[PDB]
Amino acid sequence: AAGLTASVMRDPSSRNFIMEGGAMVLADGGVVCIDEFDKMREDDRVAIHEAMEQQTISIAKAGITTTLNSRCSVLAAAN
Amino acid sequence: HLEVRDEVAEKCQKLFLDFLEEFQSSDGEIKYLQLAEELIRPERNTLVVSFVDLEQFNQQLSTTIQEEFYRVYPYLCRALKTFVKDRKEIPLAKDFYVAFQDLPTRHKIRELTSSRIGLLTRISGQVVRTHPVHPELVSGTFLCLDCQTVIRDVEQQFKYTQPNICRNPVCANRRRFLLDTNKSRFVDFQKVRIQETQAELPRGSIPRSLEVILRAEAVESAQAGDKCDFTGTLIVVPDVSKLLSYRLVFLACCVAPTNPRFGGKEQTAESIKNQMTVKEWEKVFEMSQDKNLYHNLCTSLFPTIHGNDEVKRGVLLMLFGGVPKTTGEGTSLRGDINVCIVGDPSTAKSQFLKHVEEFSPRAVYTSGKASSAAGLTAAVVRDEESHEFVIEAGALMLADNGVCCIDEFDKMDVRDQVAIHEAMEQQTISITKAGVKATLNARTSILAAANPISGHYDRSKSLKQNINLSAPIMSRFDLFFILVDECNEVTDYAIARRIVDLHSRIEESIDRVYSLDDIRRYLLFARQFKPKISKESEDFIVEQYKHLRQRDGSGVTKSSWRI
Amino acid sequence: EDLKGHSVREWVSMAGPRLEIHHRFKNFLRTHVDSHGHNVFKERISDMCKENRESLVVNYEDLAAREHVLAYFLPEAPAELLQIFDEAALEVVLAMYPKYDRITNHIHVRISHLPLVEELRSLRQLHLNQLIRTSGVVTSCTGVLPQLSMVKYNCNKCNFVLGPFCQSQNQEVKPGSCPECQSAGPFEVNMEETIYQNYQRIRIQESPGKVAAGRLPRSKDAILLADLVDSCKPGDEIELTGIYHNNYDGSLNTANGFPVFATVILANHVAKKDNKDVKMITSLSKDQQIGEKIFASIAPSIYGHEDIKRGLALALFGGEPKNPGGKHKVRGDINVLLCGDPGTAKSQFLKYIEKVSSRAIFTTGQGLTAYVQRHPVSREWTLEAGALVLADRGVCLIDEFDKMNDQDRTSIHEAMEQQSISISKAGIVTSLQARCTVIAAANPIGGRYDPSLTFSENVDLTEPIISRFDILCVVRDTVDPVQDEMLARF
Amino acid sequence: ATRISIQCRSCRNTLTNIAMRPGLEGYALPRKCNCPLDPYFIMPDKCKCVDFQTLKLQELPDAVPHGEMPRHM
DNA sequence: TTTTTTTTTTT
Ligand SMILES: Nc1ncnc2c1ncn2[C@@H]1O[C@H](COP(=O)(O)OP(=O)(O)OP(O)(O)=S)[C@@H](O)[C@H]1O
Ligand SMILES: Nc1ncnc2c1ncn2[C@@H]1O[C@H](COP(=O)(O)OP(=O)(O)O)[C@@H](O)[C@H]1O
Ligand SMILES: [Mg+2]
Ligand SMILES: [Zn+2]
Ligand SMILES: [Zn+2]
Ligand SMILES: [Zn+2]
Repeated sequence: AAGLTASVMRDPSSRNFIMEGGAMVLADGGVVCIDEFDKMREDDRVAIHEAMEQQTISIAKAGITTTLNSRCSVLAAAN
Repeated sequence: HLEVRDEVAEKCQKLFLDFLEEFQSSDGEIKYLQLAEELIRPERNTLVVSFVDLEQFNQQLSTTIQEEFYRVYPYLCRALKTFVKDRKEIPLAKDFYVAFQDLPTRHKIRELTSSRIGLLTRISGQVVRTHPVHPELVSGTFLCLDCQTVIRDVEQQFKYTQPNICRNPVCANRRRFLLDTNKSRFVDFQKVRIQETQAELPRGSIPRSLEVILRAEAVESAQAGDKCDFTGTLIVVPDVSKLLSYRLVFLACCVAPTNPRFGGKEQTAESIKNQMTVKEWEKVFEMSQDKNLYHNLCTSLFPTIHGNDEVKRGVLLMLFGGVPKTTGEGTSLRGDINVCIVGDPSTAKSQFLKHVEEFSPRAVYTSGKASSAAGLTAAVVRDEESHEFVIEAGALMLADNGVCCIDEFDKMDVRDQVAIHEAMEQQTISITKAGVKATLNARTSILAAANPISGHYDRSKSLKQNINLSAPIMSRFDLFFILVDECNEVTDYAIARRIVDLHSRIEESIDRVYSLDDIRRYLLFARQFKPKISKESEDFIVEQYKHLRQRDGSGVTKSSWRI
Repeated sequence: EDLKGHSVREWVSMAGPRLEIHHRFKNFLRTHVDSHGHNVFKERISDMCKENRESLVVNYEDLAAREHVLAYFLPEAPAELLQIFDEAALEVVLAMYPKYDRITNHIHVRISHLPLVEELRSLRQLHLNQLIRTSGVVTSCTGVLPQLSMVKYNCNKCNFVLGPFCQSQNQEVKPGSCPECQSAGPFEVNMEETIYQNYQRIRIQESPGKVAAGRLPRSKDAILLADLVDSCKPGDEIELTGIYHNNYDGSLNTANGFPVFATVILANHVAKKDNKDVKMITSLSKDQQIGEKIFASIAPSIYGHEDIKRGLALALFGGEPKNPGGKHKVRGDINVLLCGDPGTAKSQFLKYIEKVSSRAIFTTGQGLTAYVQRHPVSREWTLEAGALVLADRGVCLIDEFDKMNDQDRTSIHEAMEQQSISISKAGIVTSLQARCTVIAAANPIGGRYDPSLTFSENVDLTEPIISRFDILCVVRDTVDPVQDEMLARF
Repeated sequence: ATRISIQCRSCRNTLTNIAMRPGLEGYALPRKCNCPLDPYFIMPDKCKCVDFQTLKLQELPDAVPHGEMPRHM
């Protein structure tokens, strides 16, 4: 869908970029389960790496400079 | 107190009423008393008087029509309501319309100055749009409100016009009348837009356009993509929002095709074999009986192209067309064949396409780099006047049942080659947009010319690697003509000779039989048969399909775009 | 004489001819047997009253047979003959069922198949105010709005209700000055005594391939009143029968520059034209060998593939959508996914299942969910149904599965294992239902399926999607001499 | 507003205690002060008010005749 | 608050 971490997408109405907090910002203290750890989008995998590193997601792009606290638990399954 | 005799109008009405009865054809037998016969059965209300005969019978009159055609039109129609009372079965409040034709002298959409308003002209152009048909109020019957009387016969002029005087000395509302609508007089009204024809465009100019207004039984003669020839009067029209600003409008009365392929009057073999003039029919027969015909149409259609004898044949078989069938379930088999050309630079590709598009009638020509998706197939446009989204016809539609010539087919974008495949497959065009839902027919045959990837055609690869079309499209053609410039020398003498001949004897050295006008006739005739298959031919066909698959068989050789 | 020298509209409006017509219709209603000695309008009125329907059908041909003069008066001035026939059928029913006054106290007579079927582009000004029968697809429908029928205002200075004016569908009704306090002013309606009636507007347009031969398809408006509303949905093929009524519009006059009026069909009878005992089926099912006999009944033309015939037949009837007692929600839909090189009648397998099945829809993959749309008629920004909610119980035929977009792919998988969609769109947050069986066909990469790799490679599809399909048929090809004749000959 | 009170503009005449009708229906301010044509305005200080929401009700899923999108009120 | 065409910044 939108992704795991946040994205910056060109809104049809605004014609400008908006911020999409994905799953790891909606899970507050909860737990996130993942499968096929090589299928996730390259950008998305980079961002999940940083999110498990720092425990927050901070995108600095076209018109977006915000921070979202990621507080969840990763239960990953590899292949 | 009483009204004034518009003498120049009534004298003309009288002389026209006389002409209608006195003028007779080659064998006595007054002709405007038999064409005016069918004028009684419902839905017919226009008599078509030729203008050259009104020149024979009289000449002090023609110069009154052709100079006051708007003053004296409301009278040349009453003088047809009296001449037709001799039938007694017409509803007494029905009204008729005179429609001229065959004017001597033509004009151009750029010669329509403002010194022409109110006269009788004649115009030729294409047709771009066609709005829907409407009723229009010509003479309202205002039911008075306080008197309960009926104010009657009030003429509108581009507005509702609300006549405000009553013949009753006690009319409490000289500003209020509820008109009825079951006695008033309506006439149909269609408004189309025409665009300057091709052969008149001054070089380096964008074509102009004007509004014509068909207003009678003539209301759906012109359709989009046609090349009709209108004959009416130029009028001025106000801006009714503030009733100033005026704008020109053509008010056509008759409309007819510009060059009839059969000059009788304008759909099977007999309906057409009737209009065939004696020489026409003794020539078409002669050709149909001709042997080696299949080699005198090539030599007579493309007279300035040395060689490629296997491409002209395909182009011909594309022009004649196959048999279109409809399966009982509701589907439909494609009837016409599509053809693509692919070759080295300067091998006469665009010349086949230009030949076909200048010969054939109703065949359109487009390049690939300067087109669109919504321009080929069909568009959606917001008419703010009606403030609605309506459908605009595209190049694949205003060439219907003809040929669409696409040059440089592989320059089109990735998304513009998709809309064309969606049409080439189902022979239709779907539209699903703002407020529009429709399915349109498209039975065109496509003739496309393309270029191999990286200039030259490499003869060690399949086709799919030499051209950048999609995968589905390359399946919907089923005739390819790969041209190559084999570096030879006996040809490089022949082509040289032919080109220098053509350039030295500009209009001669072209000795084709079957002049181009004649082939159009033969091709409009022979395109109305539906040949069948005999059992022996069916056996032959299945055997040939057997003998074609196995050539592609494994081991010995290889070919491109597998069978 | 029932025909004198006046206008047909004004002949019937006179008291004499009115009463004559009134009494003439009763004698036909009461006494009309049809080839068996059955008073058809005795059993038919009954079957109407056993349902509380207040709508009576009058086949036109029999009216012409038993009545020579009315069936010629009718399509000339039908705004009054269809009013007189109402009061006739009333007094008939209130005699066959004297208590029916407690059910709607008003009867409308429809009329079935006038002999003058017509096109939708050939309506000219000759037909203003004349009964008409046409045909064509319907492409819109507003909601069933209530319209005033017998309005009744109340004065603001006297607490007295004005006269019960009737509402005509061309001009807002205009009350005069209060006959009790002469307080001419802006009155307001009185919601308690006013009578209302249903209302719906549709836009009919020419059938796709019927008459639209070499031109664009025209359209028209229609107005369905009380009993008729919701007789047809966008996509249906109907055949109206209604007065062709015009009315003045001020906008068209300001666009075309000439006095031009709008037209609309006040529909009077809507009869759809679409697709709608066991004792044989007992032994036919008890043949014990109905399998072979049914397999070669689907795929009627396309030769071969008695393999995939089996799977698709399995899919068509379906299975059993049992509800597990452990709250696990197993699904009862069979989803199929064809695949194979181009030229093997996949698309035909889709199109024939479009026909044989019922309530089926269709789409290509090159609209899947409900989306906000500005209505053609109502001009409001409503929500319109997609392409997975129109198969909420039937089948969904997807074509060009590969050409789907990322949003389309992330939206298709949700409905497989959940069969339920949420829409938190600009319109409003809803959660609707979608129970459909998916029948799609993908393509092989490289223009040919090559069975060295697994199928999960030549399909070019996301891996957790193929799991959401039950059957995986692979169409393939080979140069085979003995079948070349078999397919060619066919 | 449930119990509203108005006032003239020029002569400053009041006509108070006016009661609105419930539901979604407004009110027709006089034009005959007893002063120019419509001299009446609302006095915001004296008007009793009550809350009101506006929901949107969709029909149950198992009662749609299954060809279309459910209707709402 | 919808198409369609054309230019320039952005993921
Ligand atoms: N076989 C031929 N016989 C006679 N004239 C020829 C022949 N081949 C080429 N010509 C002439 O050479 C020119 C060919 O140019 P075109 O046919 O317009 O270009 P083309 O074949 O479309 O190639 P490109 O890809 O578009 S440059 C024309 O002037 C032709 O008259
Ligand atoms: N075995 C067959 N029997 C009958 N028709 C066939 C057969 N194989 C191919 N066809 C023809 O091929 C067409 C189907 O092509 P299609 O499968 O739609 O191509 P694609 O899969 O590339 O869209 C049909 O219209 C049919 O006429
Ligand atoms: Mg070229
Ligand atoms: Zn008067
Ligand atoms: Zn009053
Ligand atoms: Zn005052």
